[PDB]
Amino acid sequence: HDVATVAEKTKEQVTNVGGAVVTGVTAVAQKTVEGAGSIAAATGFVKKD
Amino acid sequence: HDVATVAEKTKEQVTNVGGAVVTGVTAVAQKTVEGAGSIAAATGFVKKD
Amino acid sequence: HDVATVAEKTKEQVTNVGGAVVTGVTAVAQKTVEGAGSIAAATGFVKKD
Amino acid sequence: HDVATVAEKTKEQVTNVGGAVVTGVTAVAQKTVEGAGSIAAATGFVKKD
Amino acid sequence: HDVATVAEKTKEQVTNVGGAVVTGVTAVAQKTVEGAGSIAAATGFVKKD
Amino acid sequence: HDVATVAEKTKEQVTNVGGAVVTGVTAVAQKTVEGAGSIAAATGFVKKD
Repeated sequence: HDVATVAEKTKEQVTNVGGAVVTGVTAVAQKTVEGAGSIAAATGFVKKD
Repeated sequence: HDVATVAEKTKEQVTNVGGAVVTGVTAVAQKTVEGAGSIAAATGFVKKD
Repeated sequence: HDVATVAEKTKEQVTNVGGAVVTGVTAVAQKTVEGAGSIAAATGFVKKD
Repeated sequence: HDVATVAEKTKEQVTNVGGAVVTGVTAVAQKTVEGAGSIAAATGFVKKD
Repeated sequence: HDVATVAEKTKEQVTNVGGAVVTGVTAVAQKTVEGAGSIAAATGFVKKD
Repeated sequence: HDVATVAEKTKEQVTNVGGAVVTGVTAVAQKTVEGAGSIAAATGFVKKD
């Protein structure tokens, strides 16, 4: 509707609506993931039906 | 509806609505994850039906 | 509707609506992912029916 | 000289001599490291002159 | 000289002499490293003159 | 000299002499590394004069 990100003299700013936003550092190191229907290393992530 | 992030002379600011936002540092190191239907290392994450 | 990212003298800024945005550093290193219907290393990610 | 790792029916075993060995899980997440000549996140590590 | 790794019915075993061995999971996520002559994220690591 | 890795019914085993061996999972995600003569993300690593 009326979402807003208002400022001045900033560095970073985000306004997501209903999705996914990834803007940072990340590191994953699996070694073994078993089973079916398994999410292993998901960072920014939405999911429905 | 009327969500808002209002300031001045800032550094970081976020306004999520209904999703996922990741803006920080992260590190995961699994070694073994068993079973089915298992989420292993999820950082920003929503989930439904 | 009326989404907005308003500032001045900034460095980075994002306004997603309903999708996915990836603007950061990421590193994944799996070794073995088993099972069917498994998401292994998804960074910015939406999903429906 | 006469270093030795002797056993039976074991799982893990290591015999380092004078170096570095890393065989475990680790996770580091800095955010800001300042200064010169600084070691930030070192896991297995020797150092001389 | 007479270094040795002796066993039976094992899983993992290492015999380094004077170097570096990395056999484990690791994850590093810096964001900002300053200064000159700085080691940031070193896992298995020897160093001389 | 007389270095040795002796076992039976094993899974992994290493015998380095004087160098570097990397046999594991790793993930690094820098964002900014400053300065001169800086090692940023070194995993298996020896170094002299």
